[PDB]
Amino acid sequence: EESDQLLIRPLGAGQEVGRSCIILEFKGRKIMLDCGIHPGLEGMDALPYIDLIDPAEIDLLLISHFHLDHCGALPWFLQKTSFKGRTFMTHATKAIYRWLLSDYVKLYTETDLEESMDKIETINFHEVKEVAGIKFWCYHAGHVLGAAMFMIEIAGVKLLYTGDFSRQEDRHLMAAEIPNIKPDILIIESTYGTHIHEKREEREARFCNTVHDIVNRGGRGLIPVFALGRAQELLLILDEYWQNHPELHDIPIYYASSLAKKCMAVYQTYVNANNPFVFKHISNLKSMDHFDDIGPSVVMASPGMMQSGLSRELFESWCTDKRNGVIIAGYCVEGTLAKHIMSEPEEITTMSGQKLPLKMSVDYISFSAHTDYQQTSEFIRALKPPHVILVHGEQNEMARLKAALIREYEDNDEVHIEVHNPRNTEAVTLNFR
Ligand SMILES: [Zn+2]
Ligand SMILES: [Zn+2]
Ligand SMILES: [Zn+2]
Ligand SMILES: [Zn+2]
Repeated sequence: EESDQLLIRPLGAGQEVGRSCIILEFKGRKIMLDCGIHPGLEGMDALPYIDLIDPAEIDLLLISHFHLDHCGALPWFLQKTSFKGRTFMTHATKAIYRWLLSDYVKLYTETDLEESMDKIETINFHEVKEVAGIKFWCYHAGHVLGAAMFMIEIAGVKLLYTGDFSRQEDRHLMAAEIPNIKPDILIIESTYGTHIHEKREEREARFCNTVHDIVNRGGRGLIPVFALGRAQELLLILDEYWQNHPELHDIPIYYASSLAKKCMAVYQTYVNANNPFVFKHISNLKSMDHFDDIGPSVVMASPGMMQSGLSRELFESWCTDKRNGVIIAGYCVEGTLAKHIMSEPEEITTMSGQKLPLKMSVDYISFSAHTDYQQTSEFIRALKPPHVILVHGEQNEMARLKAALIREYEDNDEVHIEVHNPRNTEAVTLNFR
């Protein structure tokens, strides 16, 4: 009566948000889940601790979605490394992939990015694929277009990895599915910890009212967002709000990003995963040089964290006027300017090194689309995994989620469950007969 030991260990996103990269080890098989970069770090430190292993022993690599913290390091791993296994991702994911990293570059060069394309295989949702002795398939994760939750089976043992997911339907995205096939192990995100913020209807109303308030008092409203993802949802909301308020029809809304033309084009190519994306009050803006910053307006510009680029340029030219305002709609990662601002600093530092007073208003209305405790608990209750591994949340939020889940099952339902809280590099060991 033998027993096989399964090993799970994060090289990134272990007790943190950023650079997701988790290694699975079972019966001679080695799997890597995601391969992104930490938005709050730079250089080689923004990468996961891949040095703890050698890329030549990794049979399979699965990427959940196109966000940089999940695939930002892929080109590097596929070119400048000794990796020779197979890599898979959703069709939409790969599509939106080539157009996201490029905008990010302007680690790896646009050449390294192209040399990657051919090393990445695609997979449809609900379709079994097999590599080495590994069977895998994916379910819709909600969150962003093409996002997936990968189920993996090896020797009868099943593990579901959620990547980032949302159980609440968007204005254009479907809610994550709850698989009927029960996993032995669940690796799940913990971004929001146990925090349960306003409902969608409330968040949208507050978002519109804040934007309205800013332009009404004569200010410019800045909304940092990466080219594709949540930005598309915000645009639908704004265009619709403007349509219902003609007094705003003379106030321009701009969608600014490099190649924003293909961003919408390629994005609509996958309507499968009236055309609302035919905006009547929004226009594309290529860069600061094509912008006549004349009067009040609203500008949605990347990068989402204002670490640099246009959103940062705009913020720097607008932060000293009380009439202006910025709305942060995404999860703020440590080390990020967007995160810092929300501290109410008296002044900020220009990329040049200048010091400017922060007078423009700063509002945080989250549209990052991650599950919350209620969704996560319901998710876990339906799947009933004996083992749960948390992997994409700040230390304290993750700790709170873990204690809440343990309390819910051990104390309340008086049922046995095991929740793991691995730090980067820390391994989790499980034995299957
Ligand atoms: Zn994400
Ligand atoms: Zn993420
Ligand atoms: Zn009105
Ligand atoms: Zn127990």
